[PDB]
Amino acid sequence: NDITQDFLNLISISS
Amino acid sequence: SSEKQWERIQQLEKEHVEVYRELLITLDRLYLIRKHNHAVILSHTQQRLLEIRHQLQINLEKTALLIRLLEKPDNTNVLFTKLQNLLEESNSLDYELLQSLGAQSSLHKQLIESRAERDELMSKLIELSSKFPKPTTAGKQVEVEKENETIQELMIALQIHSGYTNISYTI
Amino acid sequence: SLEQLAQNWPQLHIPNDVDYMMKPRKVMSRDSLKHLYSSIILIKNSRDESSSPYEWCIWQLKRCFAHQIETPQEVIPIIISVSSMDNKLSSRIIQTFCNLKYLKLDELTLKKVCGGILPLWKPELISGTREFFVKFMASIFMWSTRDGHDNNCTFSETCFYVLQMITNWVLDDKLIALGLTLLHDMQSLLTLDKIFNNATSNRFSTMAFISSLDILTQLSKQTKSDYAIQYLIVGPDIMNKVFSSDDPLLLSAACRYLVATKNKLMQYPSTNKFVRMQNQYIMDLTNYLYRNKVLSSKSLFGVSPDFFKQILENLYIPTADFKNAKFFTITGIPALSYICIIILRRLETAENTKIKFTSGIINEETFNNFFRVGWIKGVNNIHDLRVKILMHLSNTANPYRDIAAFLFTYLKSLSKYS
Amino acid sequence: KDVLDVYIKNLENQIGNKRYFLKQAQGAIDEITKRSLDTEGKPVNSEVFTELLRKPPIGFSLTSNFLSLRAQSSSEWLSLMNDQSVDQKAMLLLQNNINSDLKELLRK
Amino acid sequence: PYTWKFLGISKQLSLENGIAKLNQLLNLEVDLDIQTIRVPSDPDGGTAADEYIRYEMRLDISNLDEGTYSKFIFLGNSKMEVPMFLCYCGTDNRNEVVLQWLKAEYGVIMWPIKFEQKTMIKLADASIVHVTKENIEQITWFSSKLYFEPETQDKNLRQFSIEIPRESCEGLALGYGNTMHPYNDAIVPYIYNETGMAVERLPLTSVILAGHTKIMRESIVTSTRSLRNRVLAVVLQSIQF
Repeated sequence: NDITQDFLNLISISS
Repeated sequence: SSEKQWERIQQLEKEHVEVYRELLITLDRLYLIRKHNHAVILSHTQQRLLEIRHQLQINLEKTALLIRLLEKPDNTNVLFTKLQNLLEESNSLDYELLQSLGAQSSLHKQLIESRAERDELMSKLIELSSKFPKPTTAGKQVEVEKENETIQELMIALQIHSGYTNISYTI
Repeated sequence: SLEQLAQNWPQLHIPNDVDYMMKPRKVMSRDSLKHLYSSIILIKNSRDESSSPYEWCIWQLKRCFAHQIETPQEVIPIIISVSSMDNKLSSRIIQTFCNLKYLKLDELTLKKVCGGILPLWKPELISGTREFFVKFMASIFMWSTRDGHDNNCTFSETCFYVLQMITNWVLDDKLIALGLTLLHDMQSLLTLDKIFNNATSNRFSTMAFISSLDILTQLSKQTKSDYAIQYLIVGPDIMNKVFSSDDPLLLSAACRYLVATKNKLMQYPSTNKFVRMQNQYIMDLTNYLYRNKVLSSKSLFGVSPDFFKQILENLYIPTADFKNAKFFTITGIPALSYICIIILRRLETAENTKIKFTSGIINEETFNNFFRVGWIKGVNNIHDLRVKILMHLSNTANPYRDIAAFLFTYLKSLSKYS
Repeated sequence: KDVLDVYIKNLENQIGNKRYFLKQAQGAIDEITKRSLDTEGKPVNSEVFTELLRKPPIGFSLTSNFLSLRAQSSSEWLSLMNDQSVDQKAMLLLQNNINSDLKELLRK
Repeated sequence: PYTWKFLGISKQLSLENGIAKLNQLLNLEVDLDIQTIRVPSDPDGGTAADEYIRYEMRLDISNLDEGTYSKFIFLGNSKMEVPMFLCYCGTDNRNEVVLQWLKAEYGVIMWPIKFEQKTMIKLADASIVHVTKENIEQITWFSSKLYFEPETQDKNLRQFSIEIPRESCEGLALGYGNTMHPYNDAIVPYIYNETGMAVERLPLTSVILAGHTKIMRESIVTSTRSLRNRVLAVVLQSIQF
C-alpha cells in the first residue's frame, strides 16, 4: 500500500 | 471601471503569488542541499512536511496581513470587501457541494441495489426460458385463403366502381 | 404485435442483424417492439463473450474513438444502456478502454463513457486491477500538464468516477480492502504540492479527499473495514496537510474521519508510535485553534515554534496582546472566521440582540473595535464570545459542526464547554 | 480606481524586486551545489531540519488567490457532479422503464 | 465510367461455404474465384503481413447487357483488427440479395467508407504504378489535377484547382531521384515548396488523373475493366487504425 503511494510521489517528483 | 482594475489585480496576484511560490521552493532548495549535506529528491515525507510548512506560512500571512484595512475600513477603497465577498461565495457554495456529494453517494447505492434486483430477475427469467421448448388439407386451406383474398379484393373493387352504399371490410 | 410475439416465443428464432435492433394504425408500429427486442436478445442468449450484440457494443465503441463513425455521440446512449448490466462483460468495457492510449485519441469521448459505467461496475479481479486503475489516475497526471494545465478537470471527474467504484468495492464484502488500498493511494497522489496548494487553490484535489473521507466515515461508525495498524490513517504525511489547508469542507470530513479514526484507536494499544502520532494529530488540530499554545507547542503537525518574525516585520501587524492566538483560533482562521460570523448573528438571534460585526474575522482587537463602534450584557471578552460561537457551531447550523464537535471531544477541558 | 491603480504598481514593485530574487536563486544554486559534495543525498536529520523549518502586502494578496480560486471552481465540477447525478437519475428513470419490461415478460 | 461503392467487414468470414445454397434463393448460377498473390510493401523483401486472400464473382447471364453488370470483389487479411472490406459497382437488386443472405448468416455489420486527405492522395500512387509479367515495376504517368472546395463565409473562395502537366511531373521525380512514392517527394511538397499551401490541411474534393481514374471521397470512379491489387491494399491500411 505505502509502496504505491511512494511510487506516485516519485512520479510526481519526476513530473 | 473598477471591475477591470480588480481583474488586473487578480491577474498580477496570480503572477506574483506563483513567483513567490517557486521562490520559496528554490530558496529552501538553496537551504536543503546545504543544510544536511547534499539531498534534493528525497521522498514526500518532509518535502510533504515542507509543503505543510508552506501552507502554514501562507495562512499565517493571511491572518497577519488580514487584520488590517479590513479591521479599520477606508469606507471608499475596495481592498477588504472583495475578500469578504469571496468568503461568502465559497462558504455558500460549499454547503450545496457537500449535499451534492451526499446525493451522489445515495444514487450510487440505489444503482447497486437496482443491479442486484435486475440480476435475480434475469436469473429467474433465464430459468423460465429454459423451462420452455427450444425455438425451431393444409394446401387446401392455403388455397381457400387465397380464394378468400381474391374474392374480397374483387368485391371491394367492384363495390367501389359501382358506388355501392354498403361497402364494408371483407376478410 | 406484442401479443402475437408471446404465443410464438417458445418457437421464435432470432436472425443476427444487431444494429437494426439498436438503431431507432391497423397493426402496432415497429418502434414499440425494438425496445423489447433489446431485452429479447438479453434473455434469448445468456450473458457471455460470444453474444453478437455484446461484440457489437465493443466494435461500435472503437469506431467512436477512431472517429470512423459519422458522429461520435450517435451510439453512446445505446452503449450506456446495454453496458449497465453484465458485470462479467462490463469489466471488458472498462478494462480494455481504461488504458491511457485511448485517452490520447479522444479525451472527451472517454469521459462520458467512463462516468456512466464505473458507478455501476462491481469489483471482480482480486489482483491486477487496483494497480491498473492507479496507473490511470497516474496517467491523467503528467497528461493535463501535457495538455497545458497542472490539473485540468478531466482528473477531477475521473478521481470521482473511480471513487464511486470504491463505494461498490467497499459495500461488497469481497475486495473491501482493495478499495481502501486504492483509496490511500489516490489520496496520497492528491496531497502533493504540484496539483494543489494554498497559493493555487484548485481544491478539486481536496474535495476528492472529503468525498473519499465521507466513504471512510460511512464505512466507519462501525468496524467492518479495518485499516492497517501501522497505517491507520490515510497517511501520517497525507492528511496532516488537510489540517494545514483551512478549507471548511476539508476540515469537516477529516474531523469526522478523525472521530472514525479515534473510534479505532482505543481498540489498538496506546503504546504504538502511530497511535501516539495519530493521537498527536487529534490534539494539535484541536490545539491549532482556540488554545493559545500553538506557538508554544513543539509540534504543529510536525512544526517547531516559529513563523512569527518576518512577514509580520515586513509590514508591522497593528495588533498585540496575544496576537499569536488570534492567528490560530477558529474565529481567527480566515476561512473559518466568517463561518463563526455566520454563527455569530445566529447566536445574536439566539441572544435576541442584533448588531453587525466590523469584519468577517473575530479576534481580540476587532471585537474591542466592534465594541467601540445594542448587545448582550455580561460578556465583554473574546474568550467567552468564542465559547458562545463554538457551542452554536456545535449545533447543526453549518456542515462544519464537525470541527466544533471534534474540538469539544478533545480535550476534556473543552468537553465541559459543550 | 487610482487608489487601486497604486496596488498594481506597488506589486509591480514586488515582482520587479522578485525576478532578481528569482534570478539570483539559480545563480546561487550553482555554487551551493558545488559547496555540497553531490546533487542528491540522504534525508535531513531533524535538528537542522528544525533549522530548515525555523526560517520562513504579500500575505493580503495570498488571501485573494487562495479564496477566489476555491470559489470560481465551485460551480465548474459541481455541474459535473450534478450532470453525473442527472445522468444517474436519468438512467434510474430508465432503470424502472426496463424493470417494467422484465415484469411483463414474467407475466407472459 | 464505372463507379465503385466501398464497404468494410467487421470480422473475417468464409464465403465459399455454400455456393450451391447461394443460388436457389436467386435462381441462377454464380461462379467462384479463389486467388492469392504477392503484394510487395517493400521491393527488397516482404514479410507474412502481405498475405492476402481475394474472392470475386458475378450475378448475370447476359453479356450483351453491359449496363446490368455488377461484380463483388473481396480482399483482406486475418491478423490485424479489421480483416477485410468489399467493393461493388452498379445499381441492381443483385447488388444486395446476397448481401442480406450474409446479413443474417455471419453477424457482420457494414459501414460506409470514409476518406480524408491522409489517404486520398496516396491512392493515385497505387493507380499509376504498373507491374509486368517479369516482376518489373515501371510507372505510367498521368497529368493529375486536384479539386479544392474550401468552406467559407460570403463564399469568397468556394472552389479552386491546381493542374500539373505530367511532363513536369517527370521533371520533378527525376530531380528528387528514383522514388517508389512520387507524390511523397516530387509533387505534394513542391506545391507547398512554391505556393506555400498545405494540400493535406486544405479540404480536398477530388484528385483526377488523365483518363485513368476519378478519385473522390464519396466514391472512387475508374474506367478500367477491374480494380487492381495495390489500390485495395492501401485502402485496407488506411481504414486500419
